[PDB]
Amino acid sequence: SESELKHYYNKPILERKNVTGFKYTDEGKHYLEVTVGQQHSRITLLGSDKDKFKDGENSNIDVFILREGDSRQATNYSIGGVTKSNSVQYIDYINTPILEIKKDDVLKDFYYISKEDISLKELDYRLRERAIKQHGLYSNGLKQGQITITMNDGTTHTIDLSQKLEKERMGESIDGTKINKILVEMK
Repeated sequence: SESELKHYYNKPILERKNVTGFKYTDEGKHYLEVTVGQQHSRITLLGSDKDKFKDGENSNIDVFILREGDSRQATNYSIGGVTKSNSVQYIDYINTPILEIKKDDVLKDFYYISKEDISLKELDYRLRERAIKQHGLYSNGLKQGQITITMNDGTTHTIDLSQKLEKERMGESIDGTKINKILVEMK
């Protein structure tokens, strides 16, 4: 649905880097607790992201939190969006791949990478944020389309815009230094 999709991607984001999270298991479910400042949060680990991190304390990790439900409880319940912070300190962006936004009618620009390890959850969200804010995505019936992220080795990561990023993928991450270009087509 247009409004239910525009609603989801208009939700605020809690993004913090260089934090510490505690991983554990509860009933076959794997979680990662993260408490930054006063906001307490529990991240759900699925498919991929669950094995990437070890049980117990995990230091030097970055977090991209988005509350799934609409319930107004204090704690944040998010899925995926956990990556490893950069191995070194960069004072500038690491990579600035080309970003095309075709409402097919093309607009040139770049996507600014500040992370070695970036989760699909972040890209998916940040790209659609831009599409909605400035190109009327999920407004006036404009709901179809596809995101194509091309790497230096030629592999591509495709994300259908007619639906929310499938959960099992929110935990995946890609080498932010190898991203060649990003294409956002709406139709």
